[PDB]
Amino acid sequence: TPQNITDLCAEYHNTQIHTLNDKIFSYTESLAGKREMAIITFKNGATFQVEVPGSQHIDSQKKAIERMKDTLRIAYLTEAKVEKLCVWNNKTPHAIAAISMA
Amino acid sequence: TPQNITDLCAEYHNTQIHTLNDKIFSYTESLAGKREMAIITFKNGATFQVEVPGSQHIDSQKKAIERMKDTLRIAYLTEAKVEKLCVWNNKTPHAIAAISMAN
Amino acid sequence: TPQNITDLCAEYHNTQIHTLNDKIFSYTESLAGKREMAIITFKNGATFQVEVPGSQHIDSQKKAIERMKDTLRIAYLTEAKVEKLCVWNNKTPHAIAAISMAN
Amino acid sequence: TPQNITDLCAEYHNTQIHTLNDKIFSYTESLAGKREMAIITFKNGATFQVEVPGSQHIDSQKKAIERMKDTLRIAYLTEAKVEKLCVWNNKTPHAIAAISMAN
Amino acid sequence: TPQNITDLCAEYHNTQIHTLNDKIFSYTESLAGKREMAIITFKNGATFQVEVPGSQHIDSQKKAIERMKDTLRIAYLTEAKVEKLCVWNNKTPHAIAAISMAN
Amino acid sequence: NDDKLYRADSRPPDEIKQSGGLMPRGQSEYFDQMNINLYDHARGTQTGFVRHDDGYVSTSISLRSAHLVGQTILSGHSTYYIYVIATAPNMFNVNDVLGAYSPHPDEQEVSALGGIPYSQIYGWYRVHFGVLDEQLHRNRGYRDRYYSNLDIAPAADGYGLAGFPPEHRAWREEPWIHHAPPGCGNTCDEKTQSLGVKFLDEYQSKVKRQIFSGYQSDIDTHNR
Ligand SMILES: OC[C@H]1O[C@@H](O)[C@H](O)[C@@H](O)[C@H]1O
Ligand SMILES: OC[C@H]1O[C@@H](O)[C@H](O)[C@@H](O)[C@H]1O
Ligand SMILES: OC[C@H]1O[C@@H](O)[C@H](O)[C@@H](O)[C@H]1O
Ligand SMILES: OC[C@H]1O[C@@H](O)[C@H](O)[C@@H](O)[C@H]1O
Ligand SMILES: OC[C@H]1O[C@@H](O)[C@H](O)[C@@H](O)[C@H]1O
Ligand code: NA
Repeated sequence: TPQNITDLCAEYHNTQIHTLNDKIFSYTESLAGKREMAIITFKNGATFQVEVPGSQHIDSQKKAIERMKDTLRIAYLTEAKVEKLCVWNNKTPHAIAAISMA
Repeated sequence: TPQNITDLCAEYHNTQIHTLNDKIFSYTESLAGKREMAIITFKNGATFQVEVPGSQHIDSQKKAIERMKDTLRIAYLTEAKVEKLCVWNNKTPHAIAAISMAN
Repeated sequence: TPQNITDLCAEYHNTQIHTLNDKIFSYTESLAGKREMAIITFKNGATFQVEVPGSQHIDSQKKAIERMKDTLRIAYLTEAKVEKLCVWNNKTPHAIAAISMAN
Repeated sequence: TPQNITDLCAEYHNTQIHTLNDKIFSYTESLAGKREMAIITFKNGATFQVEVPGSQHIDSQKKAIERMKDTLRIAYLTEAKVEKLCVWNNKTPHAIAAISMAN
Repeated sequence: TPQNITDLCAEYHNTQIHTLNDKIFSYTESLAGKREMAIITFKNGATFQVEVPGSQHIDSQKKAIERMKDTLRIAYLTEAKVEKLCVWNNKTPHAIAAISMAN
Repeated sequence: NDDKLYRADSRPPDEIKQSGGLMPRGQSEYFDQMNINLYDHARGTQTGFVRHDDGYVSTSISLRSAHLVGQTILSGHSTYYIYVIATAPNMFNVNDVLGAYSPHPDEQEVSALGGIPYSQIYGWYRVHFGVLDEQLHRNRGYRDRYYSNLDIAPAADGYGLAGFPPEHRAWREEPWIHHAPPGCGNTCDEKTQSLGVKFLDEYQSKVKRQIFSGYQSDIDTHNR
């Protein structure tokens, strides 16, 4: 289908591209109760979550959420420049739907 | 949903934040029966555990416990500075609920 | 059983090799529904996907699809030179069947 | 619960602590049938296994065996000093129950 | 139990040891149907495979074939010297049963 | 801290990636033997390279300093680079270690035992035909938090690796007399070699740990 993150964002409702061109400032991770998630920030203060697996997610997304938390952690610990995040702007903080790195 | 580890920790009882601002001094790992866990220390003596999974954890926590053991092993190794640990203070040692890493 | 990637590709219809000998320029992954996929690009403008798991795949491929996205991810992060890519040219972007890595 | 590798070892029959303070000299793994295991050695000859999963292991140790083999592979390739190993001395090689790494 | 890779191989009739003392020259993995495998070569031309999972393999080898692919990839990227390979030589290319690493 | 060192070099960033850093003469790969001698290194004449012989590659304390040395040696080059480098314990103030017998004190140079690994290189300016370019290309392999928490080696760690001949008066003076390898002053040349090999073994262990732990931080156990 889509060949880039911007075009893939255009397929879904309630989404927007954030352009960072910057490494992740911090990585939070929680195994607590109903908050099995990860949060990341950048130097500009911008904050993003990978969502708790829930009823908003179809079954094929289950594995892809676990992969995204794997991706953020290694990007943080190798200082990889992240280009964009396509997110869902109808949640607080914005829920990562995708990531690109260049 | 909380924007940070401190707000996340407030949503739980029998709990507390630790500000370390320091890399992990030691990583310990066990597969011995009923003691399948991780233990970390820091230079100032403070010890922490990732608990053995049991009746106290719900099913969705099981994937995050194993994730947390990964994070700690490889944060130890990369000498990554941990900002804070939200923990459960009604276990000995205090058991990790979340970690944040910065600077 | 094939001795290399070129021969692996010759066992399948609608496939082709791309000799790149270059690092991955950009890595992209998505957890959006019906779009659980990776897209890599190169400096020459070539674009490839790992397909969304669907009814075109048999069961033994599921674990290999997950594996390939892992392979594409650290290759990108380490600036690893990819020698070749076997891909299906009946998909747009062309879908990765196999990767090979060398100096 | 125990706060360190020494006190943890002492909870189990047939164990000792090994104080290496040294990187692993060799890593060996096998996928051959009935020998699905790992072996590490140190420069002057100390040898250790992670056992084939079997009837001597409760269900909860199975996930922890897989992890321990990962831990030793990572430590091997990173040249990370290992502080200690708790081991069962009733197997040859000594079967690893735990591992600590300091610094 | 085998004390090393050389012992492991002598327990099976249909295997041999290759001594490489050299890093992997190329790593190749495929997600294509019925060819979900890996293939490494060394600079001397020696080629080796991690076989597609099949009916020759018991259930406990399944997890271990996936470990081996993980191992070959990360060994290749870190340029870690491979010491020995135990391999089944009733297949071309020779299928890997074990691997040892050492400088 | 986050201080940088600077070095002009003809070898482009493509070659540096494949070499695992900016190497000494004869060393092809960082982790791959060769003479390692600080005294012989600093005396070595610069023939088309900034000093990189006898186990060390040399650097400059500033950008201005690296650029002027780049115009004395590599003026012929239509394209050379000035590498920005992080300070770390592989690195040695040459004027402090060698002291009064520092061959070129005015140059104020700092030399890396065993080359400068790829990940220690912050970035590189291009220098098209004598002219320094403003834009600084940033190395993806660089790890800022790790190397900004390290400094150069102190002279105390380097006095024993100084590498003077055994009949040299340095070994019977201070501060080198309390650090002399057995056989030096009062088997020296072989003992400084082996001390230099062990030093590089233990520093290489430290960069493998940082870089190869980053590479394995994607592992997830729970997915089989
Ligand atoms: O597929 C997951 C998404 O589902 C959408 O309907 C919703 O707006 C988002 O919260 C996001 O979670
Ligand atoms: O999720 C694990 C937690 O469960 C709570 O109910 C318990 O009080 C805590 O000590 C902690 O174990
Ligand atoms: O392995 C999946 C493949 O299946 C083929 O039948 C199809 O032509 C390819 O485009 C690819 O999707
Ligand atoms: O948990 C596994 C352990 O079980 C014990 O009974 C056995 O003596 C040890 O060698 C070890 O295998
Ligand atoms: O474990 C897999 C192996 O099984 C053996 O029994 C078979 O003879 C070999 O060719 C190899 O496939
Ligand atoms: Na520094």
